[PDB]
Amino acid sequence: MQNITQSWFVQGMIKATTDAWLKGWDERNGGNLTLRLDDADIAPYHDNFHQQPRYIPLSQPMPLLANTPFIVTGSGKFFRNVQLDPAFNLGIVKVDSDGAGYHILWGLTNEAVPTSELPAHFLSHCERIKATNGKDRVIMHCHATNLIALTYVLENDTAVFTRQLWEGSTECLVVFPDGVGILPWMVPGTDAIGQATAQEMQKHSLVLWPFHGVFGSGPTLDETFGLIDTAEKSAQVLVKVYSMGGMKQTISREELIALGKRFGVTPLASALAL
Amino acid sequence: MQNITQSWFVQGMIKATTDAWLKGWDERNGGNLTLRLDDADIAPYHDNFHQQPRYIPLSQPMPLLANTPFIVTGSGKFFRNVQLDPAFNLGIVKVDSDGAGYHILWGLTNEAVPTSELPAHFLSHCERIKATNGKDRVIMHCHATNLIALTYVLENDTAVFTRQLWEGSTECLVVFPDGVGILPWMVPGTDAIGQATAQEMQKHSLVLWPFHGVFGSGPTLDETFGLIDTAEKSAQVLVKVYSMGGMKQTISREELIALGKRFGVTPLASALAL
Amino acid sequence: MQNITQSWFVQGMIKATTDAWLKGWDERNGGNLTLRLDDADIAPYHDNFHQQPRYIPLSQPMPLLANTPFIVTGSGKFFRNVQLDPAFNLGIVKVDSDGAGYHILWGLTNEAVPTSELPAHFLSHCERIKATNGKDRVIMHCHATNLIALTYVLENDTAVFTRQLWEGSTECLVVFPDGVGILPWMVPGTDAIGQATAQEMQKHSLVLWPFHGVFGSGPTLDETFGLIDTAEKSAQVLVKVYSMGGMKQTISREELIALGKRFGVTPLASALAL
Amino acid sequence: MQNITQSWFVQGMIKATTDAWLKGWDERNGGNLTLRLDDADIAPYHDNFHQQPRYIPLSQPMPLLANTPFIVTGSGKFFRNVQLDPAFNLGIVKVDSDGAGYHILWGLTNEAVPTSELPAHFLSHCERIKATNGKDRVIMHCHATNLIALTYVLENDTAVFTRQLWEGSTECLVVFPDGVGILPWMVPGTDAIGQATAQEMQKHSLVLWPFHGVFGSGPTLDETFGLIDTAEKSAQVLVKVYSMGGMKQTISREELIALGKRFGVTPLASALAL
Amino acid sequence: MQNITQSWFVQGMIKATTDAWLKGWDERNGGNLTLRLDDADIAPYHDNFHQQPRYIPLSQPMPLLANTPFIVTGSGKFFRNVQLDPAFNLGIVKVDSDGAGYHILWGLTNEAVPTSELPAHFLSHCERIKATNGKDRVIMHCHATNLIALTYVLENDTAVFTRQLWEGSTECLVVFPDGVGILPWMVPGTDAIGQATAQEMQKHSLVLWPFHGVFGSGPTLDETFGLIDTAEKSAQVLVKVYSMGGMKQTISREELIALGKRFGVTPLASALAL
Amino acid sequence: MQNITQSWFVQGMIKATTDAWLKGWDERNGGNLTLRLDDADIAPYHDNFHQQPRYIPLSQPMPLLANTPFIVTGSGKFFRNVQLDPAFNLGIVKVDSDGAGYHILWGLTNEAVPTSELPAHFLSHCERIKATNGKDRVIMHCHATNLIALTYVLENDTAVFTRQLWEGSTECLVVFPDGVGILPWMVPGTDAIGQATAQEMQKHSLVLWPFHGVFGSGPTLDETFGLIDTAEKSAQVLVKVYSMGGMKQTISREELIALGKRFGVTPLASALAL
Amino acid sequence: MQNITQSWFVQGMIKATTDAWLKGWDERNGGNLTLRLDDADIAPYHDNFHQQPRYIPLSQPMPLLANTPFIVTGSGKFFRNVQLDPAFNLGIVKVDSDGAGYHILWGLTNEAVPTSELPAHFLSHCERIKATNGKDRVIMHCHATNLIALTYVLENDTAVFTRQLWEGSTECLVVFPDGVGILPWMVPGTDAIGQATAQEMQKHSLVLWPFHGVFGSGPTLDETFGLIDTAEKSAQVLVKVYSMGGMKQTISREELIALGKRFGVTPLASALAL
Ligand SMILES: [Fe+3]
Ligand SMILES: [Fe+3]
Ligand SMILES: [Fe+3]
Ligand SMILES: [Fe+3]
Ligand SMILES: [Fe+3]
Ligand SMILES: [Fe+3]
Ligand SMILES: [Fe+3]
Ligand SMILES: [Zn+2]
Ligand SMILES: [Zn+2]
Ligand SMILES: [Zn+2]
Ligand SMILES: [Zn+2]
Ligand SMILES: [Zn+2]
Ligand SMILES: [Zn+2]
Ligand SMILES: [Zn+2]
Repeated sequence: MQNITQSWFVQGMIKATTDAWLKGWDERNGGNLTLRLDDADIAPYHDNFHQQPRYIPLSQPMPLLANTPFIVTGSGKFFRNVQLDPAFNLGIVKVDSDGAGYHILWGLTNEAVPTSELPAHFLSHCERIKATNGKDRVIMHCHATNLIALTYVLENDTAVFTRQLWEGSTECLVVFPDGVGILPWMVPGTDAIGQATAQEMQKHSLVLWPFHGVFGSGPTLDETFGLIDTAEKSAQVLVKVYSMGGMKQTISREELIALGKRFGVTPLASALAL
Repeated sequence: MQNITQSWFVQGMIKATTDAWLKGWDERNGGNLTLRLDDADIAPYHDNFHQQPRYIPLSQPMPLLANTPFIVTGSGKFFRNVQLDPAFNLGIVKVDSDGAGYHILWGLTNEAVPTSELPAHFLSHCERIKATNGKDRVIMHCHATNLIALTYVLENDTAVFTRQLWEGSTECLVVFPDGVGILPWMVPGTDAIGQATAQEMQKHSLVLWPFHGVFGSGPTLDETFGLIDTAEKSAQVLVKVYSMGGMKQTISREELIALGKRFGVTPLASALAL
Repeated sequence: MQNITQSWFVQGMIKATTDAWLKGWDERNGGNLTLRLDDADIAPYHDNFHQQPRYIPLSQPMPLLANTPFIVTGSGKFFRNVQLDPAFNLGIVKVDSDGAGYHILWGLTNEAVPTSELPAHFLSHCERIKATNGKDRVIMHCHATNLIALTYVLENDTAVFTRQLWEGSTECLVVFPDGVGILPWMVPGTDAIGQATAQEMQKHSLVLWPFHGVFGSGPTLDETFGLIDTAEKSAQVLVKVYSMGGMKQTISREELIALGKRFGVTPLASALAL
Repeated sequence: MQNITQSWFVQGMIKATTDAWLKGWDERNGGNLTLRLDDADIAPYHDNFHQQPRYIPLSQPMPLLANTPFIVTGSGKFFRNVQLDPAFNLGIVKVDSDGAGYHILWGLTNEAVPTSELPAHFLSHCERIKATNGKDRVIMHCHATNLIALTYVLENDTAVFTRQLWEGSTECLVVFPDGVGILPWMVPGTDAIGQATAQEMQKHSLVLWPFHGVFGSGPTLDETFGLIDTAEKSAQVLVKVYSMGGMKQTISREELIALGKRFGVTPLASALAL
Repeated sequence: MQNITQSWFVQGMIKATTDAWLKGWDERNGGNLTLRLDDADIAPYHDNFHQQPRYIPLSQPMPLLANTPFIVTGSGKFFRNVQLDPAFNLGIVKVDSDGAGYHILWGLTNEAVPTSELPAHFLSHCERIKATNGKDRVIMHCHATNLIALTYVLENDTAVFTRQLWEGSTECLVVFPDGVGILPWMVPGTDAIGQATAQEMQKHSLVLWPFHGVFGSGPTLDETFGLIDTAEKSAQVLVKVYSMGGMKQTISREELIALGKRFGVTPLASALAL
Repeated sequence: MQNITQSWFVQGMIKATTDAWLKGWDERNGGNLTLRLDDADIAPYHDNFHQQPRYIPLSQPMPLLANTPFIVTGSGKFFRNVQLDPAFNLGIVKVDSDGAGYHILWGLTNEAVPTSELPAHFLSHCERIKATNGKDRVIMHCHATNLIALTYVLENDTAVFTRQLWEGSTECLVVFPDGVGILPWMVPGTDAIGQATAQEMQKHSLVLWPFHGVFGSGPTLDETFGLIDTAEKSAQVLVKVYSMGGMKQTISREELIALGKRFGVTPLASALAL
Repeated sequence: MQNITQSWFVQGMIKATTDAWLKGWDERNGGNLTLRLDDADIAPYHDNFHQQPRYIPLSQPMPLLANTPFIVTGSGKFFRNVQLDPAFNLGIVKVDSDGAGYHILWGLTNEAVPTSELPAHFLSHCERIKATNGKDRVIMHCHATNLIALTYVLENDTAVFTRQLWEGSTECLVVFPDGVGILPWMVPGTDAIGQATAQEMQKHSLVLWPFHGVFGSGPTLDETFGLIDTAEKSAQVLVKVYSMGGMKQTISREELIALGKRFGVTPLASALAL
């Protein structure tokens, strides 16, 4: 059938990129988003897919992702432009039967390498699928401004950074009890940064890249966007607070402890111990 | 009749949540809003309400609210999404004849506990109704950013905080002469925080939760939103001022005194005395 | 998930009713439309359905329709109004496990008998499902104006009426080779008219009710609407032609024969023989 | 409060005039519509009404309409223009305490006689209120094209005209069982035509003015518009039928009888007897 | 200043052409409209006008139109397209100081003869200005469909044609008491047809061109459009009536007489006498 | 005529208030705007004005403003709401023949004192008219955020404040060479603050109220808004600069001198001398 | 043909100015944008261009730009207003056959000097065309806020400023490896600043004007806007960082080196050496 642009998932992709562009998080082509779909999501639209789609092999096969469809932003595409031309800026792809590569069924442009960052996403989808028994479906990278700024002034240490972020808005502890993972700065678009981020994604829905940005995960687009927005709201508040000379008072350790108990979550111990 | 979504009060709910999302005050599901309606408001739409609505008993009955209808945001709902699907994100409810519980007449989703925060709102509506001879109709919680930030650097003291806020924009004294109430940080969603906020609401239209957010009241959605926006505008200005090294000059006590006299309001004495 | 109104099938229902209102075919509450859905269509929206939906038993069970979901216009609803309030004017229903009745999962108003015409539709869906090996999914009734007018002047005879309609636009023969079924006038909303229409639906995708309107079937909303529009376009042309004193020339029998052969359809013999 | 233009009843007025303009029924300033409101409808908008409104006395007081508010089209206003400037083209009025006259609370322009046709409407509202125990609230005049045309060729006789209209679409008998009232042509805007129409309105929801137009009544705007549209749809079909040389077959008397019995209405006897 | 497209008079031009395109009256480039403006209308927009505008001399000077501005449709422009590109399809022009020619201040395209029909319009504006003491400001030509059709079957005689049109809707007599002027068919775009139409415009706001269309005048765009629409509504009704075999009854002479008296107009005697 | 809401000046009022609300400058009812119109602007709309308008006398007559019309925001109105209901939130007024008072011709609500701040505006319009030979037409008050913040940290001295603002963006000197006037804090809405601001307006298009906001003037809405936006852009940059520890380098006096010479303006000497 | 406003390049101009206005970068008339087009871009619209266009000679001819068309913002035009009236605020121009001057084919207003800044743009287009073998087509000036602020606190030295900007977001090095050029403050609109900027444009796509703004270049509007937005995003982050007391850690020299190698760019040596 027609109107694929108005499908729930193309509409959701437009919402999340547009929202992020409006937040100031995705200058130029900075940012990427992919969403894991089910065959039944795309089946009504078969009509629209190439009879002979482009195939791109993967360097490390991912059999966990076999026969799995996704919608994704193209590499080099601007979040700002997605609402204006969804088909030019998004692609629907499907991993083949042994996960040795993927076919581009719909969307995007005719270049060599329209989805350069997709191998890195796939690696992280795998870890998140194992970590959550198949609940996580989204991987989102953006350049969340205050979170970036904090990476120049806070210790680049999971425990220290998580603790400040929890302190900066009450609900953070409940939204990311497992804390934010962190990496040293690394060269973007490399195997190493892909593998290293995926390893952090084993124990974190949210990972910081210092002097660059954030990488997050969730079961739905709303939940992923809302995770990033919550930590970035904290960061925004902390930037103000530090800029005014630092905390005179804050949430105390035993207050953070009682928060986790009431909401039934177990907070990252290292961050609590501070 | 049909078009309930276009009714004055569903349209007002969409306006206030949308406005607050755009201000940056309601990340994720952070925020709640309820508005007290009259039977005549909803009577034309009876057509649309469940013949057998869900009933939720209250832990402490509220006979002052007997047979009273309200429109409300669901728990877990995102302010951002209200404009996109008013019926999914809002509910119309009605307190039964002895105020022992409430029925969900319209809207929201099918979960256990679609309106978790409504008991706390009701407690505060009661106090505001007594405090204003029935003029206040709205209770609004949001995460007003600069007000949050100030809770890490200013003394958490009604008099001190009120005085800075009055100084930060001229008209604040006239808009909230009774000052802002404050509480210690407390675990959200608990009886204690509900009761404690309601007790502050006896003498304040506006109450701060440190490291979390604000809770405000008013006769209309515009007036409530406009109360919060005014104090948050002050806070925004103060964040700048403190960040530049503090006040070199400001509104003086006897200037604040003359302001209250000209506009016919009596300002919180403790705040004036500073 | 939210945005059920923007789902492909609610959007399709709005398109088809709106289009028909604009054609002049559905004055007041004249007209009905139902579309057979699959479980996977509505599964993403489960969120929105009543935990305790209304049950309406059927007078004659239909086990062929067991566990089958549909979207439908309410009885008494105006096609014109569907675009303005989809949820008030449409309902999603699901036939129970032995086809003894149906539950209203979503939409419509709180009256006794919100879907009076649904038993008649179901009977015809059954015949169309058997007749097409499960391809037909839509049943649509509207008051197609020129087709109505022709029922006062043409012989109320399948063969005669089909032949004029084929002659009135070239492509009609290919679109409905099996011809239009016809009934004597009967009292609307009765078992008899329901059963009699369903019996015509055994051999026809399109059935005339003299002095009243048309009843049609198809695999998609577009195809059903387009079937009715094609026969009503023919009728419109014939009204003009008869009004100008009748045909001086027309499509000849052996031309209609060659048409069926080229397009690979076998035309109703009785209509060809004229 | 503000947004009176978006109130349910101003929105309904815009819908009904716009719909009628699109049907081709209201050239120039041809047509008028008034809707009886309740005090509670306009009470939220008091804010917007003149402190010293214009008063227009009535020639014959109507105490049945005492203290009753209405929304109305201005005299000389074009249906086409209502959607473009609701406030210029509509007025809200209120009949005083002994029904000796009315005040214009809102809308319309500053001329002498902005609502020339309102006395005639009021007379008919009175009869319809008595005739329906207060259910009818709308009086609508438009120049329904095919109904006008039929007044040059059919006998200007209630029984004869009603019978043709019933025959021209099946559901007409059920929608107006009491038939259409008719008057001789009379000079428009006169007491006589006002009184004479009101007298027909004692026993008819729908009244024909030969060579001019129709005058109808109903409990809601949708129901009134839908009554006129149904009879005008019949007329449209009959114009076609007569233009093709007349009925070869039609609905028979005993078929019309069975229709009234099944739907529980008693049809105008004189029309049945034909 | 900017936004000239949103000025009242460009907006009015878009409304009237668009409305006429939707009525079916202006296929292709069939139709023309010009509106006489005042200097104060265009003065705020001076900003937008060519410093060196194109000058087109007139064959017969019109000193009555000296220094007078107008907005106009270009020759060869499609009514349908005006809403899509007002500036391409409309022009603002101004007659020079002794009425020997006109300058194109704004709009239209760069061809030889962008306003071919403007001399003919000007001649008719002159007569209408003299005839109405300066009240008429619009000249509008369109191909009103039923009025065209009637020119093949009715006597091409002012009195006969006026009388049928008055009979075809009650209010026609009041809207055009002076009747419709008529001409023999003539070759379009010629001096003769221009002069002959202007001479009819001495005593008529509305003039028929047989087998072609209508030419009308009024003080405002609404009033002119509404004059044409009223006579074309009559014609539409008469086409139906004649098509059904002619009038069985109609408005009688003494009824038409009483109509003119009540509304204070003196009807064309020749038409009354029939 | 109708469509007054779409007139150039109501549209301009909506643009300027909406723009200012979006900038964050007009919380609640904070802000006021008035624009001086000409009789010819409102003359086409006479149709819409009260036959008996409300009269409000002035305490000090202003014969310079005799017979002068203005469009204005109501007191207590929210800038945010103007786009939603222009007529509720704006008023058109006209000063009587000896400038002893004004009549409200259109718009606003029915209270005592719908335009409380208009006397103060009028006083300043007078001074600006004398100061610019009748070129200035707008007076605008808003709570420009960074300009407010700077009033707590910079010396409240015309010369010092002007100099920083010139330094903070290159073009400021050219946009306001005469500098910004300043007052001590004063109680708002008083004669004294009205008179004192008007006296500053003798030599300044822009005046600061410490701890409150700004008051500016210009020949058009765009030019006034653009003056305030330019100084507030400077302030925004300075807030950043001061917050980072102050200027390391800046525009030098002799650079500011050369700027004024090149653009042909004479800069406030006191500010240059610093 | 018509619809020139909807052409790809007028639509692109509206997008880029509107986006920049929304970013807060173009107060009042601050900013300019020009885009080099090809003859084939404008050829379909020839229809719309003046038969006798205004000619403006250049002071220094530019034969490299001979016969070259451009679309441009007018001098004195507000970025904010472009979306509201593209034709008033943009112009299409074409350089004559020996590059001695240019003709204004379309758009803009009738003043002396509608494009004051175009000579300066042309000089820079020339250098960018030589520098990139004809790939660059855009020159854009705006007042990027955080970049302006940084010019008061950072050393005004290409190497130092480039290095901070690279450090402030990872991808900056890849987006502008050649670094940002800088000039001393100079008087705007002068030959000297025009020539000096063009000389920087020999080796830089991006040039800072201290205390004023930025001047950038690119092959497309998106790429140019995205270059400025990227450096301004860095600046925004640095303002925060410096405001919080400076970097505790950052991207290291050998990390910046490895970045350039991986992406295949050679970074400005002077900036690397720091
Ligand atoms: Fe970790
Ligand atoms: Fe207190
Ligand atoms: Fe058959
Ligand atoms: Fe009767
Ligand atoms: Fe004549
Ligand atoms: Fe001064
Ligand atoms: Fe350089
Ligand atoms: Zn990145
Ligand atoms: Zn909260
Ligand atoms: Zn039917
Ligand atoms: Zn009428
Ligand atoms: Zn013509
Ligand atoms: Zn103020
Ligand atoms: Zn500049």
